[PDB]
Amino acid sequence: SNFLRLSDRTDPAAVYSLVTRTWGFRAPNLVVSVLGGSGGPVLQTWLQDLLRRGLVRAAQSTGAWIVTGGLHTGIGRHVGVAVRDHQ
Amino acid sequence: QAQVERIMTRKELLTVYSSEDGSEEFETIVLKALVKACGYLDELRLAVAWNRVDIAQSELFRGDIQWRSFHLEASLMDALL
Repeated sequence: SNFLRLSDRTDPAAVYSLVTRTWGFRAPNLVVSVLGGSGGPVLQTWLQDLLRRGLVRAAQSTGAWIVTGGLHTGIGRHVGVAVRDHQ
Repeated sequence: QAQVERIMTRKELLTVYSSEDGSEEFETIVLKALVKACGYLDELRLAVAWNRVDIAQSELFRGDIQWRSFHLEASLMDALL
């Protein structure tokens, strides 16, 4: 993966240019920012189906970026599980 | 009556093949009869012992359980051997 420790007061232009040009990421056609996440390692089955069949599949078809927390907990963990199951 | 009481004493070893269950659901029922007896084996190691990759895929895809690293490593060693 590509990681960068960056200050809180970092202008988005520099990091976006780093991602698109230096790290070789295509510019997104859509950005879905996933928020929230109820406590508990187990999500509702319909919610998991929505994350996998709905969000990740649409992101792959439209060439989108899925943006959330990168940590292995909460909604980040659930979106990662959806990505893994889709792949 | 005493014999039936002794039967029900170890009631975790008894499973019922309900009339609702179809024939195509035989193996799954066997699974739910074996792992319940365990509580060593898990559904992944049983799926590897048999040649049923569909059962392994179904078990891995279900989200209610969270398979840990020692389940997966045991199943992978069984599959490699």
